Amino acid sequence: EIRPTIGQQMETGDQRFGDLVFRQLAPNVWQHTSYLDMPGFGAVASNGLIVRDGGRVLVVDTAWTDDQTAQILNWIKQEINLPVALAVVTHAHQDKMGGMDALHAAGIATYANALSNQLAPQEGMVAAQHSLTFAANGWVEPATAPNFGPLKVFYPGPGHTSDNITVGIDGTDIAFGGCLIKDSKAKSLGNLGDADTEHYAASARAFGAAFPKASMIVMSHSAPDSRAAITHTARMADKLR
Ligand SMILES: OCc1ccc(-c2cccc(O)c2-c2nnn[nH]2)cc1
Ligand SMILES: [Ca+2]
Ligand SMILES: [Zn+2]
Ligand SMILES: [Zn+2]
Repeated sequence: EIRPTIGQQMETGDQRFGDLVFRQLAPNVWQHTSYLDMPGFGAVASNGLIVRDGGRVLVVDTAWTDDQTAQILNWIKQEINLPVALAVVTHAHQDKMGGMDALHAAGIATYANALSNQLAPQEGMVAAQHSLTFAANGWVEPATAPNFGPLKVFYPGPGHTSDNITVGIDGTDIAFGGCLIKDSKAKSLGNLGDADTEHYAASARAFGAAFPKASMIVMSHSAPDSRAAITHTARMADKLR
């Protein structure tokens, strides 16, 4: 088994597929996990989502690499055998956007915050092909998110990065905090190199208020948790202000 240095371990309910791990979270939602083997450190796990919406599939976040992302597409083909309509990527960092080329080669429409697309070159990423824009209260402008089905995109404010976005899964009790949210037992807020330490706490709380009835909080670097992930993240961030 892959025992990452950072990120959750493999537990019962997990399926190893190639270099990745998949975990079913709901009848129509799965978590993908991929690993970056860092020099002198070991593997760092990162999570995204796969959502079935009738006769199509929707993806949230790439894996760290193009090859790993192609493996996600192979898993979908094997296990679901439905086409991927679109992918939403949650900010311009390698764990979320490192595999854009694999999505594009597959002909999948990609979406990111306009700011993520603007930052992508400096961050060493390939931009998504479509830009999401947001209202003053953080909700996505619906005309920029056409045919998103159950994906409800929310920009909570600057936190882990200035561009980080979040996604609620309508028709479920799941919401995805990406890298903004850390689990309820987290020791740190992770890599703060690109973070907005002033606004982080309010952004974390804004994500909780946007999806007030989501009981299963999915995040990039821990297993799914309760709403205490939101509260605990915000309390850690209160110390940065
Ligand atoms: O404390 C656990 C932990 C520590 C570091 C990361 C991380 C690693 C590389 C790039 C990164 O952007 C990150 C990162 N993502 N979210 N927060 N830090 C992730 C999780
Ligand atoms: Ca690439
Ligand atoms: Zn990041
Ligand atoms: Zn991350």
